Amino acid sequence: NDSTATFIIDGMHCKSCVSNIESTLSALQYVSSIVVSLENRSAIVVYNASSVTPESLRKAIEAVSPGLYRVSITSEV
Ligand SMILES: [Cu+]
Repeated sequence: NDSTATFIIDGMHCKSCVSNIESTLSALQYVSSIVVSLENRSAIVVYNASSVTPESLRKAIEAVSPGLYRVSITSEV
């Protein structure tokens, strides 16, 4: 059973950006589903996390618009 995280990407006005980001999220060597939301500001992913930093996947956002996208994470570490 997997760790489902949400990253809330307040990036641009469209937030279309999320799926551009999902392409990175859904390519990592530890993930079983990609589940983003663009009209909103959401990127959701099924993957391996807890005793390893979930903030890993945040770098997908940070690499397309560093210092810009207000991405907020559901985590506990
Ligand atoms: Cu956008």
